[PDB]
Formats: sequence, C-alpha cells, structure tokens
Amino acid sequence: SDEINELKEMVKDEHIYDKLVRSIAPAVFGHEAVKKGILLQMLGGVHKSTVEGIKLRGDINICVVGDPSTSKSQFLKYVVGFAPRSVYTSGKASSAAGLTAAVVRDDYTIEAGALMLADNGICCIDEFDKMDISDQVAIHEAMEQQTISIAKAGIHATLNARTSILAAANPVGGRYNRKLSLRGNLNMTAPIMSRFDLFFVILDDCNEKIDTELASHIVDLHMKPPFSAEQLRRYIKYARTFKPILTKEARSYLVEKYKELRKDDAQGFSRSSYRITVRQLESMIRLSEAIARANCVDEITPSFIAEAYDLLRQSII
Amino acid sequence: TTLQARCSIIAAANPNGGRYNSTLPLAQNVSLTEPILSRFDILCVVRDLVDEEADERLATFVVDSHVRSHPENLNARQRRLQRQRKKEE
Amino acid sequence: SEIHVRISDFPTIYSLRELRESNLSSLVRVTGVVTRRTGVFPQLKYVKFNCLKCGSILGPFFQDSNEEIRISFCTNCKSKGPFRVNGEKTVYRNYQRVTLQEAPGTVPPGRLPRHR
Amino acid sequence: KVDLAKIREVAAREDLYSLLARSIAPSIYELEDVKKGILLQLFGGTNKTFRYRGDINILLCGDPSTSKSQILQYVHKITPRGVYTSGKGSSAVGLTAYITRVLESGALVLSDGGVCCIDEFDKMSDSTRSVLHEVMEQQTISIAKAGIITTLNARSSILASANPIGSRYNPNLPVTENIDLPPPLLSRFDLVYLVLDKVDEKNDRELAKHLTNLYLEDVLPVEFLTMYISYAKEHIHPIITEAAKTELVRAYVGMRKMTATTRQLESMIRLAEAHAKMKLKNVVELEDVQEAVRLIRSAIKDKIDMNLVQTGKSVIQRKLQEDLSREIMNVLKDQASDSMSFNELIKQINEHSQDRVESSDIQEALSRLQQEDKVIVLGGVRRSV
Amino acid sequence: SPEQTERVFQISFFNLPTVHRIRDIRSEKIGSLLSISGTVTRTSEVRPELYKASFTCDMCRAIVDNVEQSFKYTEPTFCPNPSCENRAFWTLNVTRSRFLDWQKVRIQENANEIPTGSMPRTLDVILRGDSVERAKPGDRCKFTGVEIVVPDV
Amino acid sequence: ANEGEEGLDVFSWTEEEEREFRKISRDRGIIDKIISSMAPSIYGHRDIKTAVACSLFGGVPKNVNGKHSIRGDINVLLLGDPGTAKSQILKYVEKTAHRAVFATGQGASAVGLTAS
Ligand SMILES: Nc1ncnc2c1ncn2[C@@H]1O[C@H](COP(=O)(O)OP(=O)(O)O)[C@@H](O)[C@H]1O
Ligand SMILES: Nc1ncnc2c1ncn2[C@@H]1O[C@H](COP(=O)(O)OP(=O)(O)O)[C@@H](O)[C@H]1O
Ligand SMILES: [Zn+2]
Ligand SMILES: [Zn+2]
Repeated sequence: SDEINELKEMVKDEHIYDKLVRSIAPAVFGHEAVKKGILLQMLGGVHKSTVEGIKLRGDINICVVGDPSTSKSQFLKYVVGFAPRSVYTSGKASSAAGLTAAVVRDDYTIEAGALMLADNGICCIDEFDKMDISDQVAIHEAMEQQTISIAKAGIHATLNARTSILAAANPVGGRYNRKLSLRGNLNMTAPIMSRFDLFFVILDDCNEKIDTELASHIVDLHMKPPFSAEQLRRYIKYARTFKPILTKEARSYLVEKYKELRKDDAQGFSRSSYRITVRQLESMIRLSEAIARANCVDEITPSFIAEAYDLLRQSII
Repeated sequence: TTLQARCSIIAAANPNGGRYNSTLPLAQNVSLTEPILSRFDILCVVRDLVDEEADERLATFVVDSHVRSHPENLNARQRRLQRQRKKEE
Repeated sequence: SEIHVRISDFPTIYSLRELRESNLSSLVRVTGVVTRRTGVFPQLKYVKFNCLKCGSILGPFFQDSNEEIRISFCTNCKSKGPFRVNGEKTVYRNYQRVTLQEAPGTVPPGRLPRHR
Repeated sequence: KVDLAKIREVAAREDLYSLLARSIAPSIYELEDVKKGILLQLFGGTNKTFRYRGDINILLCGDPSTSKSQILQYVHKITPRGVYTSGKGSSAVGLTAYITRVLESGALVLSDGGVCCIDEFDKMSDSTRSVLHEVMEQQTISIAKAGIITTLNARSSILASANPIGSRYNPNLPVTENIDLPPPLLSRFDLVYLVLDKVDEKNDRELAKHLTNLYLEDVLPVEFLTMYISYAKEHIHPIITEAAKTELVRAYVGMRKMTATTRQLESMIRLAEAHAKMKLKNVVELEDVQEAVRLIRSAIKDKIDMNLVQTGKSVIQRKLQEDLSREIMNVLKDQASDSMSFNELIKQINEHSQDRVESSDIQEALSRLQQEDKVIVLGGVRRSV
Repeated sequence: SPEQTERVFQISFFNLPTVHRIRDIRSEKIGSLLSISGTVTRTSEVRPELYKASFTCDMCRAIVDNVEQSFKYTEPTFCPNPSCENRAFWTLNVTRSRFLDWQKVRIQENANEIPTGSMPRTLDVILRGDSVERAKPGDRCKFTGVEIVVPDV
Repeated sequence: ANEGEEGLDVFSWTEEEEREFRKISRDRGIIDKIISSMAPSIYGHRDIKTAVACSLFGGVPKNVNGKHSIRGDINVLLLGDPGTAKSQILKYVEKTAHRAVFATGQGASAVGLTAS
C-alpha cells in the first residue's frame, strides 16, 4: 500500500537516470558507465516472436575486461546477490560439465549447466577467457537462439535457456595494453565477440588522488546510496513490466545511425565488417528498449537511440 | 543392422579465421575436406560486404520486423487469428 | 467392427509435476517425451473362462487394461475353480506401454523428471 | 570413554607474541614469520555482513625435506576446527560436496571458520582448481547433481603446502613460475611463504643436537591455545578506528609507488583485525597496522607481474610478433604464396632475428596475431595478410 | 455441481519454541509436535493415498464406506447385510472413495551439525494435503509436525 | 508457440485444403512465391531461400530393377560470415519441416547422430 506510492514518487523524479545509475553497486567505487550497463542488463529488452516462427533475442550480454585488481568480480557478486535467478560460475571448469548440459549414465540423463540454472535471469561468469571449446560452441548457440541442443547416444533434445550473460574476462598475457585494439587483448574470436551486446574496458591507473580516494573509500566500508536494495528491486521489476513501442522517427534515426555505424568500420580494401554487424542493430534496439524502460515510458525517443549509440561508441574503442 | 535414414542435411558453417576471404578459393576457406564437401548439393557462400544502400533496406526491414513482431501491436481467438493473418500477409 | 474417437485440443495442459488427486478419473493433456516403448502385445478385450466342475461357462467381461478381472466365484457354483479361456468368443486388441518422461525443457532447471 | 582468568593473565603480558610464536612450533627454530602468519590465521578476521571474508590464506612453497608437514600436523592439533588432507589423496570433486550412495560433503564446508590444511597442493586437478576458485572468492560452494542443488557456506581458512618440481630452485629467477599452481590461486592467497633456504652450518648443528636430544633425554599448552582461539574467535569483536586508516592509505601509497594491489590493502585490514582479535583489546590500534604492513612487505619481498607474466616476456612476445611480420614480409618478397611450414619458418626466425628462444613463444605470438586477425592459420600453414 | 464431498481440513502448528536435529530424534517422543531442520536429498512423486475407502460386497452388492487404512490396504470383514455371510472378495469403489495427495521426502542433517567423520543420518518425512511439492530437494528447510513410527507392511 | 493450428496432426489436410493446393499449384510463378515466402523474416539471400526450398521439397529416390539405388534427398551447406542470419533459416526449417532434428558443435557426438 505504501510501496505503490513510493513507486509513484520514483517515477515522477526529474533525474531518474542519474539516481538509477548511481544506485547500482554502491559498495564499488567509480565506474559509473559499467553501473549503467549492468542496470540496462537488469532491465533488458522485450522478447519478440515473429509470425514466421523466428525468435529474436531480448537479453543483454556485457563483457567487462580489466586489470586483475579492478573489482570486476565485485560487480559479479553484486549482481548475483542482488538480481533474482542469478547464477555465479567459473568459465574455466566446474563439477561435471559447467555451462552445458551433460549426459549421465544411470540410460542417459541431463545435468543442467550454469547457463540453464540462470533461466530468465543472469549468469555471472568469471575467468571467461580460458573457457573450454565445447563451452565456446555451446555459448555460440546459447546467446542468440537461447537454446542448447544436445544429441548424444540415445538421448536427443533441445533445451531452452533464456539467459542474459554478464562476463568478466581478464586479458591474456597480463594487463590490458592501451596501444593494441580491444580485439587484440582478448582471447575471443569474431562471432562470440559480435554476440556480446557491449564491452567495458576498465584500467588500474596509478595516480595519487584516485588511489587515496579509492583506498579511503574501501577502508570506509570496514567499520565506518540513493536507493535501497528493496527499492531498487521494486523499481527494476516495475520497469520490467513495461513493454515499450517504437515511433516512425525512431525508425528513421535508427536506420540513419546504422548507416553511420556501418560506414565507420571499413577495413580498407577488403570492405569487410569485422565487428559491426546486424547484431549491433539488434543491440541498439535492445538498448533503446532498456533506456525507455529506465524512464518508465512506453515510447522510444530518438534521444534514447542516440544514448544507445553513445554506449556502442564507448564500447567500440 | 541396415537402418534407413533418408535425411536431408542442412548445415551452417563458418570460414577459416571467422571471415570469408573473397580472393581465396573455397578449399582452404573451410576446414572441411573434399569428401564431406562433395556430397553437398548446394553450397551457399555469404559475404558480409559493406554497402551504402543494401544496409539501408536491410536495416529498414529488420527495424520494421522488430516493430511488427512486438506483442503490444468475433471472439478473442477469431480476431487473434484474423489480425495474425493480416500481420503476415 | 468398432470405431474409436480421439478427442483433440483439451484447453487445460497439465505437466507431470502438476498432476494431483483432483485430476483422477478425468481427461488430462500431458506434454512429455517417450523414452521406453515396449512391443505390440495382443490383449483379450473380453475375458471368458470355462468352469471345469460345472457345465456353465463364465460370462465375458470387458478388460480395463489396468488390472485383471478378479474371479471370486462362478455363475453356477459359489466357489473358486479351474478357469481357462474358451475359443468360442475371443477378441484381441493391441496393447503397448510407453514410459512418458517429462521433457527436459519443460522441467525446472536442474531438477528430476517424472515418470508415468 | 577412552575459568577465563588464565586467558586474561597472558592477555596482559607484552611478551605473548613470541610466547605464542614458539608455542605453535617449538621444534622449528627459524621461520618465525611463517608461524606468526599461521597464528594470525588461527585468530582471523570477523565475519562481516551487510560479505567479505576475514580469514587470511597461507601457501608454503618449500622443499619436502624441509619440515612443513610437521607444521601442518601441529596446526591441525592446535585448532578446535580443522581438517588435514592430502592433495594426492583427494582430488576432482572429493574436497567439495559429492553425491554418494545422501550428500557426503568434504572438509571445505565441514570446517566452518577452521583451517583446511592441504599437503602436496601441486597435485590439484583442473576441476579442483575450479572448485577452489569459488572457495577463495565466493567463500561458498555450490553444486547441482541428481536433482539436488546445494549452496553451502564454506567460510574456511585454507593453509596449503606446495611442492616445486624436482630440485630446489634458485632465487635469481622468480619462484612463482616454478610452482605448477595457476596464478589465479596465487593472487588470492593472502600470504605466501618461501620455505626455501640454503645450508650455512650455523643452527644445523643445533637442529641435529636437539633432534637427537629426544633420544639422549626425555610456551603455552595446546589445550590453553585451543580454548584461547575458541574464546577469541566468537567472544571478541574488534572494531576499526578512523585514525589508523590514514596510516593504511599512506602505506598503500608507499606500496603502489615502489607492486601492490587492493587485495594487499584488504589483507592489511583483516590482518590488523586478527591481531586485535589476538590482543583482546576489541580495538584496532596503530601498532597492528604497521605489523600487518611489515608482514605483507616481507611477503612481497619473497605493475604486479601476475598471470605468470614478466614484463620482459610481455615485450619479447611483441618483439617476436614484429620479427615474424618481418619474416612474412621477406617471404612475400621471395614468393607470392604466404603459406609456409611451421618448423622451417620457426628455424629461420630463430636463426635470423635474435638469440635463441622457445619455439612455443613464436607460435604463441602467432596465436596472438590470430586474435588480432592480422595473420590467418590453417591446421601447419600461416598465411599473412 | 452435483459432486460434493466433506472437506479434508488440515491443521498446521508452526513456530515451536525449539527445533530438533535428526540426530536428536528419539523414539520416546513419537506422536508429539516436533520441528526438524534439514536438507532434502530427493523427493517422491505426488501420489494418491487411499484416505477414506468404500467397498462393495461381491455377493449381495452391499456398500461399506469410511473404511480407514492406517498403513496397509485393508478390506472390510463382516458384510453388513445380515442375510449375507460374505467374509472375503470385496471390490473397491474407485469413484466413491476419497483420496489425498502423498509425498515422501528424504532428509538428512545439515553440514553445520555433522560431527567429525560421520555419515549423515537420514529420515523420511511425509507431506500430505496442501503441503505436497512445497519442499524442493537440496534446501535448508524446517518441517513442523508429528514424529510417527511405521511398521513393516 | 502458435496456438492457431488446432488438430492432432498439424501437417494433415482436409479436402478443401487439397482443392486450394490444386488451385495454387497451377499459378505460374508459384516457384518464386514459395522462394520469397520461405523464411519471410529474412531479407535478401535468394540463393539461400532457393537452396532451402530445394532441400525442403527434395527430389525422388530411385530404385533401378531392384539392383541400383539413387538417393533422393538434397543436402545444403550454408557457409557465411557471422551476422548473416544463417541459424534463423535453420530454426525456420525446424518450424516448417514435417520432421526436423537439430544438432550443433561438440554437443553432437558421433553416435548421437547416426544410431547407437
Ligand atoms: N573501486 C572499488 N570499489 C570497491 N571495492 C573494490 C574496488 N576495487 C577493488 N575493490 C575490491 O578489491 C577486489 C578486487 O578484485 P577483482 O579486481 O574483482 O579481481 P579479479 O580481477 O581477479 O576478478 C574486490 O573484491 C573488491 O572488493
Ligand atoms: N536479413 C537479415 N540478414 C542478416 N541478419 C539478420 C537478418 N534478419 C535478422 N537478422 C539477425 O540475425 C541474427 C541471427 O544470426 P545468426 O544466424 O545467429 O548468426 P550466425 O549466422 O553467425 O549463426 C538475429 O538476431 C537477427 O536479428
Ligand atoms: Zn462354476
Ligand atoms: Zn454381502
């Protein structure tokens, strides 16, 4: 009875966007863009079923790359302990088969992997770089089609796994190199990179003021927030109740901005789109739906698509 | 046992390195060998080439499909079937 | 000789986990995968037997395909006796059990399937 | 089958540190930093919730002939809760919960707040490294087998003893690359102790004499240690003052500009909390902060160069990538086809570019160039673009 | 709606002052209100118990109803018709009899209260009526109810 | 997911449906109508849709004198860059074909296919 009035005073705030991007992960110092992306993962898009029977992904997949002391795993713990239907896993290995369904002699039966346990939820994966090749080719179907198909011995099935992926991958060979491209620092190939919605590069820079503020902040959580956790959960679920719809000017701005995105990724003579695909177009429509859910509105303005393109322009470099 | 499996096999593969090279032949583009390639009747090669106008019509089609397939767009089932047929015509 | 009717599209779909005591002696629509299928077996649609001590024969009883017909007595003698099938009127119908396991995409993730 | 005033009388003494340091391992004279690290593991931090783990973690890198399993036996006997296990004895998912017959679970959940002492820690399987990754980080094991999902609170302090491969290893080149364990485990251990030492005939005569003195002839008691840890772990709750945070942050600034991570700072926090738990003062003073800084400084004595990566290898990988690009350009000038055999091109690159390196480094740089998509591989065949 | 049966009211008593462990269960306190914390290993199928049973005599078609089955399937002995002298051969009435849901969940004590070097002791817990499918396997959970003893059927 | 097909067999037909089939089969340009209507949610890719139509309809298996056997089905490989909707066509064939089995990656064993 009081919570609906509290929700009403949330949705009429003038600076909803800043409050929601600051309320995500209050223990973690800094990285407001990563908090914004994690918030958009909690909101997400809407699942669409085409009349031709073709399914379109409504989930959002973040990859976070950073130095070995950058609190990527702290973001993972926050999302696991905060969001419902969330599963923490290690990408390298697990008990029996991790992230994949396995056949068990008992006549074979299915053990669900960590992707399946995060049904309609978030699967936070740590050490995503050294994951197995079977896990690689199962993720290659698991992000977009949201199904894992297992045909082994006498048992064959398809298994629906509606899962939004948050991954934290260290760069191989040491820290992140600022001179190299973002593709060079990671062990992932082209298609599984294009399957991710957005990327976040975080660096452990060495300055006096930032280190002193960070150290005083992290000792200030040891025996010393715009929204509370239940308040954040209620507002996020209320944003999940919204299903936004597009306007014609939004379609015109999206096709022109996809033209602008498609022009800028030219690899010289080859005329090859190495990173920008149609998956970036579905990424922009999903982020526009998530931002329209963030302001609790039923329509997507072209400014929302501009903010989504700003997010992809931040992730592209 | 000699079972019957009269199967039409539709496969979806990727080129070597993740992208197809237009200047290279088909043999080292794939990791497949000659016999597994030889049974396949039609081998459709798709190249993601950047175009100023094909991307425009493709983007308009995909955005219109995402608009059209949204859930928020005499009985309930009869009018549901009628509007689904009107949507798919 | 006999026609049969397959009732289609029951509006309530019940999975194997959701079956309770209220759904007994009623039509249920169940989604599941078949794992084990036995062979085709002939089954007596009408069971009839011959009492050995008495000249009277036991009447034909319809088989419900769940449990065998319990012969407490005979129609002329009120006690149990030797009973064997007469070839005067015999009707055979096909019978096959299938183990309908719940579909692994339908079950909750990580849980156990149910068998009926 | 088969009061607290004694705690308070040693709590008021100022010499309880060396007393408890020689009480834990009276047989071993040297490595007082090792026994005080294990001692601070027995005390440990407080369980914090709003959650961060308060326990410190110790990995002993040393020769098997050097006495370390005696120390593991002693910390097993001293502790109220704790399990000694062998790395060769239990692997796969044996140390965590496994379904048998019921759910028979391992020592990582049966020892809540206690020490799990793993001997021969080098023989961990990859599944056991993956289990231990959420043992250190999440302090919670989780499995999903046979319809059973369980999320069990580990909350355990781990003491591991590792074995270097073969011979004892020189201190000139870093010791961490000899250890077979992955650097994700080494980055989560709070304290690493190099038990390696060389003979100098000073106290080895004393070691032999007192080792034969048990044959020639026949400090706090262990039960007092047990009740002292049991009283300190739950009935004593230290707090952090606002004053000591300034010395903490300038100490971290001094560590970073020398080389340090924020895990080291949070290790100082939990180490000072454990020392305040030992002193029974229920307050973190100045002195435990500099003691924790000194102990972590001595640990780092042994830009962080983690992931088993030294910066010389990190730059010579790119140098070999540039050398392979130059060799590919020379091959392209020599012949139109860029495809070459791996062995002949690797031999030419090793002979022509610089001094002799491993053949795996050149193909690792080529796999780097696969990731940057500059060079394509087939198989082998290496085609430059 | 012609079918109308007596409602099977189920009484639940929660919030006991103390909770018992499986190791603390003794046979001196059966039939008593106890609360047990544990982890479910596996759960059974939601099956129908024969709660109240109705039978027909095979001789004179007399009806005996409200036969109660405690732990084994029982049939009436004496035919209520004084003219009939039937003792065996009673046919069950599936429609007239009243059934209840049944579930048998198997629990063991939690890892916090497991002592050094012991296999966990097990206990079967019966859920009937509304409480079926409430407890999923592998969860820390508290059951409050009755300690009973079952014979060899 | 479509609840509009009400019947036991979705691929069954009535006599009026057969009459409409015979009506639309005699239209010139029915080949291009089938090709353009195959996977309607995908733009372009005329070679892909044509190859999928050829594989979905298939040829005729032949038996010559009881001595020679000729395969009748058509196998189609789609090699392409990522982001070109190669898998959505496969899911459309899963929706469209009378019998459709899926496999991918390392999850398909050597005896998960074929038979075991
Ligand atoms: N900016 C920050 N704010 C709060 N806590 C931090 C911050 N940076 C680091 N930490 C703490 O330090 C730890 C950093 O570990 P992390 O960088 O996640 O390791 P990895 O890179 O191996 O995942 C986290 O557990 C977190 O609690
Ligand atoms: N006409 C089209 N051309 C290319 N991609 C499209 C088209 N229409 C939709 N898509 C997108 O393609 C995605 C599926 O691609 P997918 O087949 O998984 O890639 P891959 O071919 O690498 O497996 C869908 O998310 C959809 O948004
Ligand atoms: Zn008779
Ligand atoms: Zn009677």
